[PDB]
Amino acid sequence: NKKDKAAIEKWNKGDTDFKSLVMPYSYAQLMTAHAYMVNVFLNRDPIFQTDSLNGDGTERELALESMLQYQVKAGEMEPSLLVWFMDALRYGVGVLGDYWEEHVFHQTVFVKKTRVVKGYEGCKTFNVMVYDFIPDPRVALCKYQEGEFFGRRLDLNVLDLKKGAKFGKYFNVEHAEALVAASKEEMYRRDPSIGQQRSLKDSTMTPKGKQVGDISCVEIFVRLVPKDWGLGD
Amino acid sequence: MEILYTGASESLHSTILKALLERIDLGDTFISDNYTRWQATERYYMMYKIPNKKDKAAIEKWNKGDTDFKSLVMPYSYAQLMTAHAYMVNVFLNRDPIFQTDSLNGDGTERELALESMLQYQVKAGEMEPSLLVWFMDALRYGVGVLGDYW
Amino acid sequence: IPDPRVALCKYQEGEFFGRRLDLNVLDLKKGAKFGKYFNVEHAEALVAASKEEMYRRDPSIGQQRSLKDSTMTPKGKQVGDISCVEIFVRLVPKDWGLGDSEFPEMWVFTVADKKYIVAAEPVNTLDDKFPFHILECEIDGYMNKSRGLLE
Amino acid sequence: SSPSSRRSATEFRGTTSFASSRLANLAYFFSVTGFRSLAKSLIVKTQQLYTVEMKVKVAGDNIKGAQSIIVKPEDISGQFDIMPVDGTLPVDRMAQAQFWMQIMSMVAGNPVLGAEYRLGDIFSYTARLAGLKGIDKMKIRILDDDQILALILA
Amino acid sequence: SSPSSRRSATEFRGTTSFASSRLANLAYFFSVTGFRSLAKSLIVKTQQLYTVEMKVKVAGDNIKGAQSIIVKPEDISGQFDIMPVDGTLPVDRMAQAQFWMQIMSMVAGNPVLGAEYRLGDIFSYTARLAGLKGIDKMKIRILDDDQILA
Repeated sequence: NKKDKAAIEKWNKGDTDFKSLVMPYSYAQLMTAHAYMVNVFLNRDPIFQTDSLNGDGTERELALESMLQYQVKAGEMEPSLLVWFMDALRYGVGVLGDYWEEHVFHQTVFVKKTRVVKGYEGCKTFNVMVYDFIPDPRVALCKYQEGEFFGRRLDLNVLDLKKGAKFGKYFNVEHAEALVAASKEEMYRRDPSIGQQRSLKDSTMTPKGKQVGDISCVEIFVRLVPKDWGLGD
Repeated sequence: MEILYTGASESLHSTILKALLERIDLGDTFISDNYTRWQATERYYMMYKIPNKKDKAAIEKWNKGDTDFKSLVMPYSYAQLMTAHAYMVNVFLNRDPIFQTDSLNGDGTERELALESMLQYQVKAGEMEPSLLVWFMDALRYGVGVLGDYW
Repeated sequence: IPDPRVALCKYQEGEFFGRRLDLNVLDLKKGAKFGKYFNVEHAEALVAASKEEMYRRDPSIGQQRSLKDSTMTPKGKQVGDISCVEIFVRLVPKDWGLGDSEFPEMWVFTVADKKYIVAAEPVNTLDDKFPFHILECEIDGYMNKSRGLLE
Repeated sequence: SSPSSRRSATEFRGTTSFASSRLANLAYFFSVTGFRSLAKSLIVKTQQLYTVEMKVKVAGDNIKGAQSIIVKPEDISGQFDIMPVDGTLPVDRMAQAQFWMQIMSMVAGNPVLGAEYRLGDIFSYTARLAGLKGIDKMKIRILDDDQILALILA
Repeated sequence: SSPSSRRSATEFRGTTSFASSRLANLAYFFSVTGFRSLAKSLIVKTQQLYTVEMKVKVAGDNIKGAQSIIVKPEDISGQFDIMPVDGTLPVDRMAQAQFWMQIMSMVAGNPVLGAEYRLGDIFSYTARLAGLKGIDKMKIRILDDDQILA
């Protein structure tokens, strides 16, 4: 409000006055709801449990459950599952993702040998912001599984692209590292009150050569007839 | 490894240093943005009020023997932070074992009792708890709390 | 010092993380014998001249100033603290000049007064994570400025 | 009953029983629509993607034989034999264990019943379900991970 | 209602159950996000960095054999077999001890059950879990630290 700047001035001088505010109520209700959901689903001891239709199932339930906990516990799924719930309540829709990860890393040990160590292999999960999902607009969001395509907007670190190329996951790499510099044009942004615009973006030089930064990318899954798309018969 | 300061340029020391510095500088940008805000919370913790003009007079009266009103900032908010910090300390730190282990399979059960003992030696004899209380206050007070670990 | 290009929640995904620290001269010296530190002669020189703290706590908090950092030993020499930074980075060795590999690895460096590098080493812990742990009051999962109860 | 004027105990329980109801209905929607999807997906991958060796390492002594883990791809595709469950209607393993203990008592008596059931297994199973998870170790002969793989290999 | 006064045996149990709920949700966030990280890290180092000799010294009679302490590096990297737990959902060792005791009584009856289990060990284990921790010292033969290492 216009009257506010004056009040702030008074406060600086030592006096006191009224500055305006928006009442809390609604926030409190969202927060109370989020709690109900976290307690009902996430804070439980097993989280994912299995029930069996026939006798054969009973034999397999105990083991399956164990393998599922390794994955929630050792794959750090829960931090991301809390957000999915907030999002739905806050924005109206919440989108999550799933993938399989085999992780390997290298470490130098002293003379001066190198080693490849094997880490977690299992499913991992992630959250897609509201502004990042790309859906099929011709089927309902509820009916997403029926439509032709779904995809997400993502940022990929150059170092990762390069490592992947060795394994065989990626290709056309030379052309890609070129875009590190101007790749990020951010169209949909957060509210002005929220900060983190960033600077000297993604461009840290390295001692001998190259630069280390990210490239904007999109991942899409499509249902297709191979003959038509040229990818097979 | 050893990188030595020959002082000559085009040296491993010189080339590496430059790189590291760029990284430190990018990082420093974040702190700069959040600094003013973090400093305000401190005033709130300490319940400080910029002194009013009428106040100096009052202090003078008090010295002479009389009494008058000197202004203040109301407590409420402090009380709520303090009540919250307590909940957290009780839930996590004041417990008897603090770090406990659960096991997925049978093999784990064999190893749980010993591991736990080794973990207490470390919390108890390494004086971790004094530092874990602060991490919790910081988060509530400032919004973020960072902790570290070393052998 | 964080990486400003990934969210604070997602710190483990970014290239670097580090802290600003003060190291006592006596400790640097002891370490040099064990083999932990190097370039020591140059470092002791900065004892008298190394203090600038750009970001400081609010005046209300009561942080004070000794204003006289160093003390002289009977035989000559001064005991004091040299300001330093410790940073952990993920790097391709070939490029950084430290070896031959094309795969990213983690190393730690300590730089003193932004002029000399007093320590560097590979990191060899089975997990690949940087050694720091962070707690935040607010529940957004994307980049934001976190709030605290007082604010 | 949200209005409060000196509520007694039944009254107190009553408004809260009722207020929760609209929130529980949301949960139920969430559970069927999206939690279920995630859960089913995780189950498919764990069954198909993990190799047998990895399955012993993650699951251990819980794999009492071939049946416990091995599965044909037909089952994975048609989703047969097991169903995902969630927080909204949880399963109580403790109750199940108590019934099993009663069954075992009956099998002990009535020697004819005893002839056609394997009592030791009922004891092992009940204990594991209750949560003990170490009964196997206590047995005179203990199976190591390498030993289990060999058994699975059949 | 949080602030109703002259409350019954039920309000005392209703606003407070409710009020704590928003605080518990904070705890849960803290637990998953950062406490977990610390805990997992401590666990890795203790397993990898300590030498076996040191492990006997820190852990003592709790090491009943090779299985108890020795571990391959694969496990340390893949985090298999044990999971960290915290204050928010604690484990009750006392209850576990009681179930084990019932198990022990059943083993004693039904001599066939007795044949395939080691009863002494069940007794030692239950006692240690409950917190005794001196049971071993009272046995006729006592193992010293040097003996354990061997």
